[PDB]
Amino acid sequence: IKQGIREVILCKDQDGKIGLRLKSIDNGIFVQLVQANSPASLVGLRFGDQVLQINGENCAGWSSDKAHKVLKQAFGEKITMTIRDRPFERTITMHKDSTGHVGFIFKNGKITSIVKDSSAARNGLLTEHNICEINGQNVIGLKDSQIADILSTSGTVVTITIMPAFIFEHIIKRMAPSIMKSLMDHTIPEV
Repeated sequence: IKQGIREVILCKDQDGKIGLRLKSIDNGIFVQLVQANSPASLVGLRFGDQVLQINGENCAGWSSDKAHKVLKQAFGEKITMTIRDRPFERTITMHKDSTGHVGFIFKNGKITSIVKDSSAARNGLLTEHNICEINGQNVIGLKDSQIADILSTSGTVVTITIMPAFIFEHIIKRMAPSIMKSLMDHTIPEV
């Protein structure tokens, strides 16, 4: 999680899309969805990012409807956003044991117990937290088995980005669980 605010400059693709759904949370506006191979993914927008400004207008107190409406009426060529990086999330670094374990159990992407004497224990991994990313790859909507796969195939250092479940459940409300699987950008980012 970066250490403050950043400007991103966006360009609507040939279809007039940027690849973003936005959600109103606590009178802010947050990224609910970044579509793979969209403008929003290329400029590096992430699930859980806060949008402070759009073309230098403040998002404070906007409905999710009005943020979507504002995006629809921009002059395409150039859209500026002011982003606060994943404010509801934290990142935790862990080291696998010789058995290739970090030392937790999860269900539907939600950590449910921490294994005693593990790197997860030693690093204060919390339960009731949804897994948002692993080694910087978004894993939201993947099956549990595929998250377990990504962890199997990671090297011995594992970085997990987590979010309190209450907050996660409030952000994804009114997103189809199959759009989560289908269209949430799970790619490693491009250089």
